[PDB]
Amino acid sequence: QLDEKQHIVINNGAEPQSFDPHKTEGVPESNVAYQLLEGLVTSDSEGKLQPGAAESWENTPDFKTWTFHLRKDAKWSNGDPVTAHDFVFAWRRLVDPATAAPYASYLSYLQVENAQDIIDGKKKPAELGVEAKDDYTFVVHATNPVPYAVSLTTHQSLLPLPQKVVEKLGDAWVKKENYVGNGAYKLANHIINEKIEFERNPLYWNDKETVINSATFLAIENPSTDVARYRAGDLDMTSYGLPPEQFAKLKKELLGEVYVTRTLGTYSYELNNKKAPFDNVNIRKALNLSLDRNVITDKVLGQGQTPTYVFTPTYIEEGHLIQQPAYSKEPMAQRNEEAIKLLEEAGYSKANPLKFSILYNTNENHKKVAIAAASMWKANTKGLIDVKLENQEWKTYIDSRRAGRYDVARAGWHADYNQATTFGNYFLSNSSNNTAKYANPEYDKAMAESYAATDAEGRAKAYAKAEEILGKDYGIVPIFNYVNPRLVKPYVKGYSGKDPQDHIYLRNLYIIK
Amino acid sequence: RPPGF
Repeated sequence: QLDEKQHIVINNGAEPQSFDPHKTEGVPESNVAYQLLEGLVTSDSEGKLQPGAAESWENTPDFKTWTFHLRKDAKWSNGDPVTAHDFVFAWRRLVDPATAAPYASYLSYLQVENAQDIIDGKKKPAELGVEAKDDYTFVVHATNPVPYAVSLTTHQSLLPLPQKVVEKLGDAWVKKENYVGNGAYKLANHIINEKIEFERNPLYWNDKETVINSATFLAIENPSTDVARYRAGDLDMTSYGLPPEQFAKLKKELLGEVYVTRTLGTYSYELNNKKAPFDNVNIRKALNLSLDRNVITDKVLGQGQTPTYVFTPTYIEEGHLIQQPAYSKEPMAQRNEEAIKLLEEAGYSKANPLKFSILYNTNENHKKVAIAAASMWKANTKGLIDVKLENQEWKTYIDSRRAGRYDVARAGWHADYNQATTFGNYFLSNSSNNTAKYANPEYDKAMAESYAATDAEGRAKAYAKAEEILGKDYGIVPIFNYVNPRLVKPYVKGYSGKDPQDHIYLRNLYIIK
Repeated sequence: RPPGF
């Protein structure tokens, strides 16, 4: 009882910055890229790893050499061959400073030889420690043991690009008219702020197992709008936010359609550490003391989000030694008194309060959390803090964070791979992902001496120390560990509710009748 | 990756 049509409409939640995987860093972007392109390895509905462009792979016993065997007859959507040269080209372009990739640092996380030096402009991109041993053998050379390397390769930043096309056309290769990819789908249409339309890529190596023939991604920013369209039956899966007010109702009324995936994600307010006055540790500490997490998780959202005071989710692999900081165990009244003293010491008063804006991406749930935070900060400090809200469109919000044009910004980080360092690495001084501009050489040293570590206990202790240092510096304001609530029509199959990264590959779905 | 949510 497979449906005859096999069409699906999904809310992607925003207009993506770009379809170039080297120019982007967000979930709307990766969701698109993952339909059009495929890296060495990919995943099933529960996030378990399965062959992608590589049909086979192995590692040396020291976990430093990774050899990928590519498919000898695999073709790009235009019929050009997919070779290890495309991977060499793409990974070089990622770390090349002229690309200005937001995820430039990702191959540094993988410990690829010379990756950090290329990022720092000290070596040329061609000096990166990856190679096409022949057209269908791609080898990756790491300077330290990286036993979790395969899982890293599934990330959008490590997707290959069609070298011959990109070289001919430059950055104009991403135009719908020119876009060539090696994933299960290709672009049929793109209307800015409205819809992206996908069609089968018939040259996909695994096209014979693809079931969905076509799909539409919408760009609905507000969960209530999302939910109304679902109810009208004009889309089949919502994005991963739902209205907290409607939620208990939706669960019972639309029983079996409400999915809630426990995800490897942390929601935070990021403090601009190099802008006055958030360069003052004392002020960063005040904000942390005075913000009640349980108010947001329990009363503003109440969907299963759990309160947290560290960046790494402690339930991630090798995260188990990370401790919640001591102040989180103190009464709020004790916390609030400390915050007021600190703010008074920094020269704030009811007459002259600490004034700043929360920047967030347009989204009613974010607005709700911002209003609560603003509200808690004023009341909890008896008028020493006065907060405004600045909402921006997704692309504009990303540009602002990246450019440092913010005081405090809503921030979500979802694991790029199921191991602690996907969070740990974010806060390195030199990480291209560090929009906080947090910099502590003791943090960097804690993480650096972890890559050397040979067993999981040793790595786990270093990550606990890194967290303790970020904690004492009050680098950001962690709030909660994510849950991913979505509505999914009963006739949509292949969505598990068990993928810790909550990826959606069209090629994993099918419609039943 | 930075989430939309």
